[PDB]
Amino acid sequence: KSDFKFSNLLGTVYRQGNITFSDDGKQLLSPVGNRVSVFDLINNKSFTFEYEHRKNIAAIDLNKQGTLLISIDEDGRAILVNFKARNVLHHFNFKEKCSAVKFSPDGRLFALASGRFLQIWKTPDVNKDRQFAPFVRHRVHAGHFQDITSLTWSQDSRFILTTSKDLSAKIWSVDSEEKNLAATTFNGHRDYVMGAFFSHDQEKIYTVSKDGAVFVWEFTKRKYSWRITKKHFFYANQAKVKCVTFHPATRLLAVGFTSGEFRLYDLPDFTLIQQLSMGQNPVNTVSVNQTGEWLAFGSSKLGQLLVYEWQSESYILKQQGHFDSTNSLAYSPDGSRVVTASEDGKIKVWDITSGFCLATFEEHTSSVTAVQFAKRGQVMFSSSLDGTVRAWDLIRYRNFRTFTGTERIQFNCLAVDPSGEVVCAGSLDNFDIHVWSVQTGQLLDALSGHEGPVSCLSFSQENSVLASASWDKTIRIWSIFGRSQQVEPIEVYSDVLALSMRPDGKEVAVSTLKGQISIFNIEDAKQVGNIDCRKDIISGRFNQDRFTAKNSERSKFFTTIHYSFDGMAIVAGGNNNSICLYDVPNEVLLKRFIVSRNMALNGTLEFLNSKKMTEAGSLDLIDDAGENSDLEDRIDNSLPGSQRGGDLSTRKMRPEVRVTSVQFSPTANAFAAASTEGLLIYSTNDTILFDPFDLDVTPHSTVEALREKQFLNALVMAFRLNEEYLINKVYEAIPIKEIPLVASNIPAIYLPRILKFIGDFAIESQHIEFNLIWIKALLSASGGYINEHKYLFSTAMRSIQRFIVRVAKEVVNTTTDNKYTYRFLVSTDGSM
Amino acid sequence: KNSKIFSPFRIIGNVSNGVPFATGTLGSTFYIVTCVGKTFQIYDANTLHLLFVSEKETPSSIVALSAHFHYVYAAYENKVGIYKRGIEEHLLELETDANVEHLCIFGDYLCASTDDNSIFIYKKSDPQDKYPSEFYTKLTVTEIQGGEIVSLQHLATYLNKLTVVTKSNVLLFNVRTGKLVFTSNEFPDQITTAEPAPVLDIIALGTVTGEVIMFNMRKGKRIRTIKIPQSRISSLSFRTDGSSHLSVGTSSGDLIFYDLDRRSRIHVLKNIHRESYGGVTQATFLNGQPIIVTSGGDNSLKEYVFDPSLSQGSGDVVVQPPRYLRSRGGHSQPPSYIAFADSQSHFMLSASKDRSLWSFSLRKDAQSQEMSQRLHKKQDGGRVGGSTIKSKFPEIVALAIENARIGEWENIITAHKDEKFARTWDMRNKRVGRWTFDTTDDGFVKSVAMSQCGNFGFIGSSNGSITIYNMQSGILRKKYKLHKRAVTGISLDGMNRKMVSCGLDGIVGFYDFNKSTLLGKLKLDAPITAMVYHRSSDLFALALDDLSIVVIDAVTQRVVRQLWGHSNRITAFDFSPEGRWIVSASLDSTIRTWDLPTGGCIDGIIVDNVATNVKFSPNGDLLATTHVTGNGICIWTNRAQFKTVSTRTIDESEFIDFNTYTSLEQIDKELLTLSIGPRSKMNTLLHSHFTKQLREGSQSKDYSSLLATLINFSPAAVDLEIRSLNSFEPFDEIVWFIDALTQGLKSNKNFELYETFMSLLFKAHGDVIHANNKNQDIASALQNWEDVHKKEDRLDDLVKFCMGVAAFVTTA
RNA sequence: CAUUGGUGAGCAGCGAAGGAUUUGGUGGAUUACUAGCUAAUAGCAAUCUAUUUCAAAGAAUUCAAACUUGGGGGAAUGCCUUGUUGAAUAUUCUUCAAGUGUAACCUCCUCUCAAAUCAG
Repeated sequence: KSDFKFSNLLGTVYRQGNITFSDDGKQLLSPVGNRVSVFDLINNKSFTFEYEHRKNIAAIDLNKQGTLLISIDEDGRAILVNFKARNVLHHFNFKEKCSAVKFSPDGRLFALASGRFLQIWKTPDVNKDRQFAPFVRHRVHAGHFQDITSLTWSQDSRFILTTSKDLSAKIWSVDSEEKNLAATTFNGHRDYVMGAFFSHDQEKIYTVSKDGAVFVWEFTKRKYSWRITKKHFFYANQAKVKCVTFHPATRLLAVGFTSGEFRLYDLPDFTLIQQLSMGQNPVNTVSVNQTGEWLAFGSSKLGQLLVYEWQSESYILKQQGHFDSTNSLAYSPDGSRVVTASEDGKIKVWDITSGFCLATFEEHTSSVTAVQFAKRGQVMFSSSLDGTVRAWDLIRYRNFRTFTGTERIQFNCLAVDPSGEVVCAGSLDNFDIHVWSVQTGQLLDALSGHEGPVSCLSFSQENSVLASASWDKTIRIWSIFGRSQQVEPIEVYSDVLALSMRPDGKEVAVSTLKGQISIFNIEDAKQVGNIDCRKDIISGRFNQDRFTAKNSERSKFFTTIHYSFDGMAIVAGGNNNSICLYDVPNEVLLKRFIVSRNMALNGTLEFLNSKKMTEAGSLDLIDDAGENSDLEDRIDNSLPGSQRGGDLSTRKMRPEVRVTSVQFSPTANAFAAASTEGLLIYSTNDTILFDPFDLDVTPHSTVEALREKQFLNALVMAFRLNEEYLINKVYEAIPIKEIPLVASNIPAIYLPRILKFIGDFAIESQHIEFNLIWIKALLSASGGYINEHKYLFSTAMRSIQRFIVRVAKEVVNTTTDNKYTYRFLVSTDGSM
Repeated sequence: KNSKIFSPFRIIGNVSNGVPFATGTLGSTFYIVTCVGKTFQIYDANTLHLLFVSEKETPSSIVALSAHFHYVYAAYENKVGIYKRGIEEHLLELETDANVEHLCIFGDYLCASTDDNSIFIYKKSDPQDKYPSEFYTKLTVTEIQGGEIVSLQHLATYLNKLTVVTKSNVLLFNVRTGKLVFTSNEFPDQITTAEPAPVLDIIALGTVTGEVIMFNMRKGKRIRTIKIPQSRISSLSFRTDGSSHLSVGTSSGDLIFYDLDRRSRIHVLKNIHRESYGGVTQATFLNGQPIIVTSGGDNSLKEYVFDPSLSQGSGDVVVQPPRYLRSRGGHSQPPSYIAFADSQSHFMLSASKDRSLWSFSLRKDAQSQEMSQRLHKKQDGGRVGGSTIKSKFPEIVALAIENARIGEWENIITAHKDEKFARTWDMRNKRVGRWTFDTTDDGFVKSVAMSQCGNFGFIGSSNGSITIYNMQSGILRKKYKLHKRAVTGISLDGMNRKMVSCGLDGIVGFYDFNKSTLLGKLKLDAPITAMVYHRSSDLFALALDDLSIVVIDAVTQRVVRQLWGHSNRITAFDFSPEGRWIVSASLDSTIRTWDLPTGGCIDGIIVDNVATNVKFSPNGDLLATTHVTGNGICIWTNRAQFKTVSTRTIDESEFIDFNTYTSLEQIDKELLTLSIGPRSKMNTLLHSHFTKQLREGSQSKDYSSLLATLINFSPAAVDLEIRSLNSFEPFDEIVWFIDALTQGLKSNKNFELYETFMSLLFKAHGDVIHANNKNQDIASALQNWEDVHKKEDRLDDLVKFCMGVAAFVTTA
């Protein structure tokens, strides 16, 4: 009820770095602002890892088999992640800016393109325990003149070639005794060689440069070595390459041009399959599978991802998020639905497990600000600075009726009665609470009495009276029913905003400018008690701040407050790095949460590093966009004083760490907050962290573990084999004294398998008590996994309660029958 | 001895130990290789950043350290490690059982001496090769040649000449041949330290007297001498920077600096290293730089520089004294109490009998910084009480820290030795803060903990009073009196509502914190030595003198679990991050690990050392032990966060072909089982040689023969078998068959069937027993039926429980 | 009288071989530690020079190439474009016009404000 852990980050589908699929084409790895998201395409689910990076990610790969994940910052922070286990194994620091990490197809060793250096390291072992210094640098190849921009292995591990912004594209081996076999360099291009490749046969070499050129290198005659047999030019006129991949087993080039165009070729032939305009915005990364039938693009001009097939004209996902523009967030009464609004207008509909915008609504023209659900999560509304509140349903996914005012006025916040007629909106301009009927587009009442803006509004779940927040430091509670049209002010003394009611509707959380949240009675007028937030808020000092965070007034209030589903807790969130969980009656915060730990995010750090405070100025506040190799990144369009305006590049600043919208789940007390980075999910759904067991097996290994007394691990080694002789060996082998010791430590992966094995075998078995202890220990062990996914165990549990009643409770009814006949026949008397 | 849940990662918090460290160069720059027991460390000299650690703990402690350019040569017991980058590339195990004393590197050779007064020679397999792997020979020093081998050095421009110095004299060898090319005469003092020289031919020797001898070999003569009054020399070094300067390191901690041209000492440093821990253990000028790196046995490694000379006209005469430069220190004594400071497992507080805190950083070994003990100028104005010879704070027995309001006031409370109060410290300012918190009943502070709101520190006296001081102004709030013995562990709940305390009276007191009432008072058996609380899950654990940790629920106001199982005084113990486990360590050299939902010791680590403090990280990753010897903090990776391990009760015992399997009939005798085959027999039955065999089982008063064919009797024939029971007066075959059934349920197999036979008795002779109710013969056997019968409600307690849980879990 | 003002005397009071203040310099952290240099599989680090050089590999928009300009005018003189003229050998160059042609080249704007003062 207190312990909330990070579960999943949603959206902002690409910022910076390399995109990769796994061994299988299911798992797609993308960078987020500092995290890695994994999108599984067929089993449509999304995931983002529990950790974050310290700067923006500029390099990424995963293992051959999907065991290790390497994320590397812009600076060269490297993070070793147990990819199957989602836990961080090692933080190494590469001291140079690297651009490419690629594992071996062997999986034995990976390599790194940092500067003009190639660093080739051995892989750390996953089944081995975590060590202090796991990484062993095998070799370092520094035969390059400028920064090495692209890098590949062969399909054998024994050949690696890298390419730089220097003209060179150079092959070596892993091992130096394989140096003499092939160790040479390629030149003769015009420009940045942006990608050089082996073919699927290791005899043809493809080298692609920025100018639009490919050479077909081949170890051929006029001993004799390595001529160009042909060149290939796509003849892009002013456009030039940004990114290039090559799928070798089908001989396919994916190109990304500066003009947002992209081409496909068949490389011994060099024949144009199709040209797609991905957009105005260039492909910043291309990717193929080992199957080579999906392609993955990312535009870091927009922040979009695109999985599209080359052979069939068909996308998989065309996802386009919006940074700094996650305005509203909305839990449904159902715990399966989530609504995110935006300043661009898009209002997306997410599942919490499968993190996909299932729906969107791109019909608002301006910023959408406040969204509440009503009537069992059927209808869902959207007040806007677009001058309207547009209604939305979750069955037809359509606009119902765009409630309008007179003078086309923007609307600050939205409140919906559960009785689905009454929708109130407060305005940032007009400061009159407009009440719309849902059935009639006319306004029901123009509630007047706000001097300065109406900040926020909510109704009770109980009496459905509304509480609006002035900027005149004064709550106005309106009771519009019983034909009174009656009002009451509550004077606060400092400037309130972000109002939030208890579900009982007799107490209200208020956030003043002091940070002090107050709780107000509604059946009476006085203040109940007030909890302080100006002390326990993590605020950040910007690099351009000229005052320390201890006496900074940047973010020590709260831009959103929410009551818990008992009404006994509150999660509040503001323009800070800090999200807070106060207890309502005990009146002291339970836990304080970071939203994001990113140096490029501005107000993350409490204390700035004094090595960056130079003579006159920061060390980072110097304009470094003027040194980019590309003209477009050297172009500055930043208008000076734009605060949360349209695009990212036009702040002329780092993005502030701010969290706009905060809500609780009804069911499992999970709270989600749409941040600057995107929607974050904290939950109490603990042990959804997926945990592989006993990773590489014989039947002898589990049976030797029976001889080795390693009985839970022997059960795992049996259940990976799935032969019922072994399961009845290992099942009756463990003693009773460690049955609940075993069953609480069973993963959820074999949970329907073990529940079905118990549910089937125990029906015909004499070990009724022994099976019964297993079902007791399992249902007391991990019944919560059957609380969430009921249809997952529905076949197994059916057999289980077949065994409980027909097989076991028949024996019990026999027992109680003979018992009660004993009690009668020994407690009563005779005759004669 | 091996752990399954945790594993050793490194011993955090150590810089050196006193073993003479080695210096090396990469190109222009310098690295330093020091020893910590069985694990060596490498440093840049220009920042004292940690560069490498050993890939393995060595099986015995490293005795010697030498270092060439990329290869660091460690020397433990019989074997010598050739390490590149802290990784064992080549172990050279010497062909004695004598212990390796000293070591040196020159040419294509390696030379290492043992304590059998014999040096071993190890050639490179080629000059093309880089590390020496070929075993050349063993030469020795017999007691006409020299004494006990103090050092092996190679003075430069000496072709294959090995300079072996003893307590007596100096020898020179051709290690290609193996011939003693020269023996020096005895110096009359006991030679203790050698050092080569940037001049030719000279070896400097610092003896057991305060005497340093410059000694030639081309002369064979002791060219100059240098005296020291009443100090035992430990290290010698030469400043090769550009003025001829000599470094004399005592074992009294003092460092003496000479200029041999002016024939004068320059400055003597006093007490740069602790005298009791070996004095100055090794000091060495970095070659061609005015920087001397000193290393003490107080887990400390300092740097000093000569400033360039102020005299423009002179230079060499006017010398600035050496000046403090960067240093990595550790706890000189072993650490008494540790804790995990932050939430993200970045910092650990470690307090020792060195009388100091240290704020170690498990992220980066250089952010590890010693805390200040500098009092704020007292807010009253009247002056404070203490000696003007300001001593360190007395060593600490308890620690307390909450990072809720960090850096707005103090948030570290430390219970010093034999002080009536306990000081407060800012974690952020790395310095003891303004308030000190008293007992106000004139007893010692014996346990402290702080409020999670960061506003209260709780202080438990040796006379029982618990004071609640405020972290705002240092003011007290309430002084609770429950215990008349000592308090020994305090806590608050995570909501700051209900506070617990454990005492040396055997009382755990439940008080409210918002309210002021004593809510509950649980009396445990032995007095209660410590208290650990889990804020996320509202439990609290305690060690008592009954060698066993009781975990007490704070809601249900009673014991939830007690782990018996230890063998001695339980030193430290800790919950998990999530309350699933408790790590305990006791004086029994065991560190056991407990799964509290069940309550079984699921692994215990046997250690060579006694583990004093264990500390589970708030993150689910790290376990910190501190031992009784050893000054660092053993960090342990938690494998459960990575894959898993087994959870068995296996501690006290230490401390196929046909791919098919027939079922076991009965696993243990205590469990109940049914009849092999059809379950439908109950549904059938419920919807003479026989009586002779029943008699022959009755005369045994064991009826195990009857039950066999009783299962195997055809179900319709039993409808005449029980309907002929021969009992009108004696009721024998009634009592014979009923006791046959009760002996049938005794082995618990075919449990349902004897119930069916009992109900078939009621179908057959319920009137024959009923009209003769009160008869003490059949009533005895039915009393025996109830006594055997009353255990098996445990499956009715299983079936109803498991059924309701199944329905409740499917529906909700 | 409150001084709740400090000076000023003092005293109770605190109080271990001083107390209080102010500042210079330097070091340590202020992101999570795998060593320096080079031509880099290796050599160096007292040195790469009297093997560093031969060798191979290595040349498209047949000239795509201001993605970049404060806004108006014009744009004489330049340039661009085609129209058009001559010369040389299928192309440059001489000559010439038409261009609400033009980041060359000419001007107008991109200063005068409920800021304050001042007579009425």
